[PDB]
Parts: sequence; structure tokens; C-alpha cells
Amino acid sequence: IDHTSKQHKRSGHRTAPKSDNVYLKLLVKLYTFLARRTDAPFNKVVLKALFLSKINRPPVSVSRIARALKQEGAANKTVVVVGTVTDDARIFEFPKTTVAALRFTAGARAKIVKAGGECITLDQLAVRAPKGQNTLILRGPRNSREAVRHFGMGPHKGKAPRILSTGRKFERARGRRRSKGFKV
Amino acid sequence: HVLKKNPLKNKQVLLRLNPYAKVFAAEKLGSKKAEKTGTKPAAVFTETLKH
RNA sequence: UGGCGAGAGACCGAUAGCGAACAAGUACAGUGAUGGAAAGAUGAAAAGAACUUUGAAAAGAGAGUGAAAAAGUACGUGAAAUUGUUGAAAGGGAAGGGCAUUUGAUCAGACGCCAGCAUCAGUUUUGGUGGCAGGAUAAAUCCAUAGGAAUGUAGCUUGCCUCGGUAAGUAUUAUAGCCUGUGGGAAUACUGCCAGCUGGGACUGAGGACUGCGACGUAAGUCAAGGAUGCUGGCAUAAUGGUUAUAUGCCGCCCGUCUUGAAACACGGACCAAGGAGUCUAACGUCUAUGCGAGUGUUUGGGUGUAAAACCCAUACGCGUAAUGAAAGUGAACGUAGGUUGGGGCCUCGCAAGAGGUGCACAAUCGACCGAUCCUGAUGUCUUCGGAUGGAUUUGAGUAAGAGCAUA
RNA sequence: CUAUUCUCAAACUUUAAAUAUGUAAGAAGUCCUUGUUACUUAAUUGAACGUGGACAUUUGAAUGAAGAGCUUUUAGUGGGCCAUUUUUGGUAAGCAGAACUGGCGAUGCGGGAUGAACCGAACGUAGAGUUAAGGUGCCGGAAUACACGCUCAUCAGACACCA
RNA sequence: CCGAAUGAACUAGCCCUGAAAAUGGAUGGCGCUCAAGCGUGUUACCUAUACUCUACCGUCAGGGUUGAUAUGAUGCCCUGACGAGUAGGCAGGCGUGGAGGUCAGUGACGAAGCCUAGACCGUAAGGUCGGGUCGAACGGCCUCUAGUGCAGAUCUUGGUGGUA
RNA sequence: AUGAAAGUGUGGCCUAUCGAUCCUUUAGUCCCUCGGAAUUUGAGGCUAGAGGUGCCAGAAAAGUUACCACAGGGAUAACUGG
RNA sequence: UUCUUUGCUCCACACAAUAUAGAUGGAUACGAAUAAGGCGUCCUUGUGGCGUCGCUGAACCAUAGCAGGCUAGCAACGGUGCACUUGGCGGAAAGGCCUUGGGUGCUUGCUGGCGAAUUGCAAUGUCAUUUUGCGUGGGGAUAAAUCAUUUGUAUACGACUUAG
Repeated sequence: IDHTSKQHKRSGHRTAPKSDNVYLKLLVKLYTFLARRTDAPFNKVVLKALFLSKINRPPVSVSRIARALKQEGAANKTVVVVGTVTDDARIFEFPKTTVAALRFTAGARAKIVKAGGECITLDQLAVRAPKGQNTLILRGPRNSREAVRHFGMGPHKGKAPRILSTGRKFERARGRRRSKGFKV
Repeated sequence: HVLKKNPLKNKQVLLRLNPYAKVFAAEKLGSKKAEKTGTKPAAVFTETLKH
């Protein structure tokens, strides 16, 4: 019985949300059903993105939505954000759209409604698009969180030192310039 | 499939898989003869064999 | 962390909590400074046991009080170590333990217990027989035939001589046989196959309406076909079973620890009860949950209150929303916020295979933008200021449609 | 000096293994045209990257694939020891020190009587069947089995590591 | 003279010499001599926690399914593989002192405690019940919290032994 | 620099010949700073060296104990045993 | 061993126990050799002639009947129990071997005549051998030791040797 691999190794993927939220579990229930029956690749993506954690569902901005509909041919699709849809006061023009999020911010809800658009849930979406007909699934940038600039620090990575004060006297002298000993 | 029975006995899973099991049994193909009036011994092979 | 007077508690509950719940800084030790215990509970009420009898007496056995004396001032409950008696069991230089059953005691399941047989399914052991395959289409044996020899068959011959006896040579089958060649038919072994047939045995019976795949028959139906049913008996309780003690076969070094290595002639451990060792905090890394999200955080404080709660709230402030330089400083769009190879998902044509389009995250890469460093050095001008403009195998914890703040 | 001769080399060598070891065996591929460039060229030649076409049944060896890739964080550890083979020091060692692998540590179980390391096999709880190493006189489950030899010891011999 | 095999020189098998240590002594013991020794061959045979089949436990993986279809979607169910372990990690639970909520919970017709070669449940941590003693409180479940579980520390205090 | 040139040359034909922070000192540069605002000394900075740590990733350091002590160690000696 | 009678023993019965190293036809008698014998036969009685036998006890003997009933006989003059007598022989652990006559039972040597069911299709389907005290009714016999005292051939104490 010369085992090739690790015996009784877990898949290593979330099969449920560690969230104990009642309304998320009702939403997972709907999408576990649709994922099983529909046999449309969309429903498997949405089920997993519902299981995903706060660090892995970063907020998709309205400005990022406006950019994803700036694309040619994909201007009338429904914008599936699985996570928060945040506001961006940077842009001024916003088109008439329908966006299916978990949560909106009071600013994001104002801007999408004012353009003339429809703020959808995932169940309001599922009742109109069982197979995600004419959808555009988006994700916010994961590798922008402030913790990720310290991941795999060493010489000469150009990664952020974990520090609490940021001026001179704090981690610039020896080993950050050829003058004092060496550089990185 | 609650039980793997065995093709080689029970006779039923032998007649299920391999329907030719009937024809083989009926014609007795496991007991085919069917010659000879040849018949061709050797010339030198026998001398090289004995020596 | 003092003194006095009050309210409190997700605190401690007599080895705890203060050293002190008690005549506790008391008893007691030391010359002295100082050291410093143990010790709460009968019952509602003493109703704290009148009176009788044994004994010198303490006390005993009665009687009584009591709701209880299995509450007697040795006092609620009264564990274990340890001991007495009774009851039961075992015992040839320990005992204790494991698996299995016997025996004795014992006890729930009152609604089942224990079997025998038949025909089947899964598994597997042990026969008995049948049909084929191949080899040097076995070799052999066997038959025919050719030649030959010896451990020389019958005869032949010479010797001893009982004339029917033996040695020796002769001779190739005769009054026996043998080997080697060639030829001719087979047969059995060895090995192999059979979707051939038939006995003997054991362990298992999981599952639980149907659905499947087959076979069988002219067929309807039947079947050993996707897991055991049918018939019969005895018993209905300590009979099976469990618990327990004991006996018996075999096995079993004493745990904890440091150690390459512990049964160790290495360390701790006589025994028992109770207490007895990863805590809280300030500040942080990761990951996760929650809120809100270009913001976020009410609670230092104010207002309020059913009063340390809850509820409400202004101005700041912290962190984030901009980086880089030692610093004076300067400070993020040529382009669809770039091009390229990937890329889930979505859109189009289609039956589908697929092709084409759009491509988030993320990954590599080439660029662009900001600060620094090295130059370049325009219009100008307080004539030494200003630094446009464009480069550099240089550099940064940067920009490039924000992710963070607060709490757990 | 010449031609012969005997025997040698961790720090000699012409020659030169075995075992280990690098790389390749294709879509980021091949072929045919053509585009910029401040690099290079005598040049209209190149070089790097492309545009546009063309070849997917055999997608360009075998076998496997238990999912493949990616990241964060943090425990313990940092005395090791043993065995066949290669091997240094040493008379040597149950000695000291290396190489590759396998083991013990951290491992029970069957066997070598006993044993950390040897052999066989790695372990949920049971039933049945079959075997490994090892054995089958008796202890002791299992032939006082069969077969050909050898040996007689007033110190027989008897199973690898191993006494 | 006699009357049918010899003469060396070597080679290796099993024995024998070489072969001496202290308690009594070990092919494991007994014993074994055409072996129960040595060499070799052939079958049969015995048995591991290994291998095959089957059951059950668990873990992991891939699936199906409340579709009006009431009884659990974190549920039920299908299929397949797998199971050693110090240091160590993680997960699921068992138990204790308190805390909020709930069962209009139990209780002087007997709470809690203790004793029990009686019973039942649980792989287990443990839980539940019967009998006794006893006499005033205590529990299930959903959550909060911690001075939360002992055999070892020549541990602490108290008590007890064998020696006797 | 050399050479007619191709070219070769960023020390020794190649494999060794060497040294952090802090401090001091030097070279560079019409540089920045000395924070109420000026100038010149003065000091401090920025970029590259040097003064050195041979225990060579870099403490600043002599004995003695037979009067001795504590935490340990069979990781390790003095006796047996193997 | 008592006379309080009722206690001790040996034999017979019934009874209430108590077990089982493990009945389930029979432990069936030369010695000696094994490169030699056994048994039968003969008679110049020997270490003798002539047969025969082995090659396993797979033998031999027992071997029928309600787990063995009740009955009519025929044939034998037998076999075999239960109790009794005769002479004996056995001392290694002889506790058993013979051996008389008798008796009384049975006999499957052979013909008969009834009975058996229902233990329901198996359930050991109970039948052996001990340790026995328990009442019956018969035979028989009618003690010692220890302590206390004493001695010193002995003596730590027990014990030993004495004495009454």
C-alpha cells in the first residue's frame, strides 16, 4: 500500500461559507440548487464566489463597472459583483445598467439609481437569468490589500518592511544604502 | 450492483457478458480436433536433435 | 493598598478568601530584631438522656427525649488510605493484567430464545470423472527388418570321470536371450486448454415497494437474472446472553522522565484525600467573522437614564485617502488609464464538435507617469538667478478607475 | 648511450568503464510572404519583436498521473544512532569520521529462544480463505515425510546478522 | 618361492590433533548416531495485525435529491478509495465553578452529597437508572465567562500505613 | 594607452593575498541644514575612500583556591564491568 | 475412649449431597535373538532333522433380543453370570491368580407366539467411577496425647530426655 499522495487530504477549498449569515445561507441554497440542475458554467462561479471570504471578495467600484461596460459588445450585460459594490466620486459619466451585488454602499446605490440603473440581489438576478444569460462577472483587485506588499520580503525583493514608524532612523541605515555597509 | 457475482460461474452473468458463451458450449469449441493426414516429420532436425 | 461612613459584585466559600470567618498578630519559638499557627456546622427547641440493673469507677445493657441518637456536647453529611467481624472465594519462591471458554453466584431483555433440514447467492477448500491441444504429430513397449557383440544360449571340443557330472576354449541363436540402425502403427506420461459434468466441507445472508442486464420458453409467464428464503422442532427461562469471582491454554518486565538506547545494577514515586503549573495586560503579524466602506472609529467628554447598564450627540483626533529624498524640496493619464502572450466567465454562428468576439482577477513581459541620483541646459534675467526641453545597464517600501477603518 | 628484463604509484599517466549526471524529444512548434528600429550592415544584409497566410486523425517516444499550479502563517527539531556496499584514521574496537540508500528514533505484528536496528511484513473492529520470513521428534501448531550420499568424535555437529 | 592388482606424488569433503580460566550451564531445553547431524533434491504441511472476499466503524473524494411532492438541505441517500505513529499541528466532542435565556423543569410523599461483585447507553471522555444512607437544595437545553479536569514535581497541607 | 591595423587593455596568465555599524579623517559638489531673518567662521548632512577588529559577520580584560560554593553533566575524566 | 443412653468401628440398605485431567465391547501376560527366530512334528535330545509362518493388531476374543420385556418348545451336557465350597499359588507395590465340586439364573445352537407407537424429523437425552454424613439393624472393642508439676544425659524460646 505504498501511498503515492497524502491519504485523507481535504480538497483544500471552501464547500460552505464560514459566515453563519442566515440570508447568505438562503442565497447559497438557491445557487447550490441552480449549480446542480442548470448545467450553465456561470452558476458554479457564483456558488464559489459566495463561499469566498472578506479578503477574497474585495469591493468592485462603480468606476470599474463603468470601465467593464466601456468594452465593445458588452455594453447591455448585467454586472454580477459577488461582494460589495463601492462608490467612486472620481468619475462623472455613468450609464444605465443592471448590477447584481451582495451589498451596495449608500453612495453606490445613489449613483447607479441616478444614472437610471437597477440594483439587483443574486436571487432577483437568478429569477431573470437562471443560466446567467447576458452577464458580466467582475472581481475587485486582490493584490492591492496593504498586507500583500510584505509577502515574501527578503533581499532583494523590493517588498515593504513590517514597521510601525516610517521616517528616517527607522530601517534605512545599514543594508539599505552602499554608504552604510551594503544595500539589501 | 450490490454484489459482484462472478462471470466464470453462476452461468447467468457468463451468458449476460459474452452471448457467444451459448454457441461455444453448444458447438463444443473447447474440444475442436480437427486433423491430420499430413504428415511431415523432418530430415536433418532429427539428427541435430539426437547427435 | 490610610482613617471614618455607605452602597455594590458574572469574586472567594473554612487547605479557598486577609496571616486572622473562632478570646489572631492570639497561642507558641528565638537573647534580640523578628518569626507566627491550628481552630466554623448537634437539633426547631437541650427536649444535654428521669428512673432501673452490672461494675470500685469510667462506662455498659435497658427505659426515655427526639421527626431522626444511622443527630450523644468524641455531636449536619461522613468519602478514600488504614483497620475489626461476619459472609464468600483462591493460594507449591510474589500478586495484579490480555484473549477464549468451563464452573459457582448473579441479573436486565416478557416478549422472544436455541436449533435441524431443503433449495439458492457471495467466498473458498477437497475429490471424482469427461472432451480436446502439443512434443522427435512424445520417447518407449510392440511388430517387421539389417548388422553385431558379450558378463557366450543350446550344441561342438579337451580335461578330471559316478557316464546321468564340472572347468576351460569353440559359436553369434541353435534345445535362451541382449544391443544398435532403419522402417510401421498406436498408447500413456509431462505441459496446456474446455464459456465439460458431477459430488464432500466451511464462513457469510449486508440490503429492503417497483425500476436494471440477461436467460428460458410458440408464448403468457418462469428463473439460480441489480444481497435468503421455504419447511420443521424443542424452549419460553437464567436455557442463550451480560456482569462477576474462580480454574485452565497461551500471552503480559513498572509506571512517569532525560535519552541514539530504560525492565534496568539510571532518576521521582510507602499510601490516600484535597490544593497544584501556558494566565492577564500594553503593543503588534497572519488568518477568519461582523459592521460600515473613501472612508472609518458613539463611550476622553456632553446630553440622558427604569442609574456603573441602556439610549442619543458636537468638535476634534488616530488610521486610511500619496510617494520619495539626509534635507531645502518636488509630487502620479501620450494612448480606450497603454501594447503583448495567457485567462475564468459572458456574447455570436452553429445539433454538437468547435470557431470567432469581449475579456475581470491574477501571472509574465515591454513600455508610460511621480520622487531621488547623474547629466542636457530653451524663452528669459536682481548677470546669476530661472530649469523649459530631452536622455541615463542607476534608484524607491511609488502611480496606472482607490480598501480601508472599528470590533471580535 | 643502445636494445632487452622483473615489479610498482592517494597526492603518475596515453587509454578509460559500470553506476550516478546535463540538455532535447515541438502551438511559447514549423514553413512562406511582408512591418518599425535611434542597434548592426558596403548594402535593399542582418538581429529582436511582430502583421498576414498555411499545417491539428499520427498534438510529433514509453509509462504513470493519486487533481495541477499558488500563497500566507506558524509548531516541533537543530545530541541522533544502526545495517549491506564504497571508504579515511587506527593493531584494533559494541572506536573515531565520511558517501549513496534503507531502517530505529517515532513501530506494534510473524520469525531469528531471548534482543531498537536483522528477515517477512507495517497496524480501524471482526469472520472466512491463502501465504510471507521461519519451520513440521517432544516441549510446539505442522511428515519420527520421501530420495541420493557423507560423518562415529574419551571435547562430535546442528541455520545467515550472532555470539 | 607365492599367485591377480598395484607404487608413489598430490587435491579436497566430513571427522580427529592443534583447542587453556575462573559459581553450575546451555545447538533455547530435552534429547538425537542409515539422525532429530552435514550437502542437495522433491512434495506435503503449520501460520502474521501481510494478501483476496464479506460485514460494520470512521475519514476523505465524487455525486444524487423536498420537483407541488409536511418527517430533519448543516438533512437524507448513492458510489469509490483509504485507516501505524513520538515531538508537533488542526478538528469534533466529554466533564467543572459561575453568568444570560428557556423547560409555567425536579424536590421534605425527599434536593445535593456519598456507598453499591445491580442494570442500560456511549469507540471514549462520560451519561442514565434501581437499592441504601441522608436531609435542603438541584438540574436539561441554547448561549456568555473562567482561579475549569492530575499519578508523578526528593510538589503543598492533612491524614494513614508495612516495618512492629 | 598602444598598434599599420584588426584588435587588446576596468591591474598582475588562472586558482589565495583580506575586514561591518559607531567614531575620526580625506575626496567630490557654484549642493542641503543649523527651524524668528541675514552674512562669515564653526558644526551637521548627501555620494565615494582611508584609520580595524587575524577569536578574521568584528566584547574593552591577569592569576589563584589543598577554605571553597551553586546550577547542571555519565553529552566528559579519576575504580569496576563491556 | 462414653455409660447422662445418645460415642467409636465393620458389614447391608435407603437416603441428601459431592465431585470427575475425563468408562461409553475386552489393559488379550513367554523369554531371548534381530547377519535371527515363532509354532507344529520327529527322536542319535541337540547350538538337531522336517515342515510351516511373518511382509503389522485391518488381528484375536466378544459381537442379535424393552440400554435388551413376557412366554411355547426342539437340540445340547455346553457356554456364561450371582452367591457358596475345595485345595493351592503369589511379598517387588504379592491385595490378585487359579482351582474344585455343587446350587441357582440366563443362553442368539435352532424353530415358535405376543409386546414395543405419541421421545411426534435430531437434541448426551442421562445407565460409569470416587469423596461421603445420614437415619435404619446386625457384629465387635472398651484408649491416649497435650498442658500444669518434675528431672538435666538436653536447653536462647520451642524442642529433646526423665519422673509422677
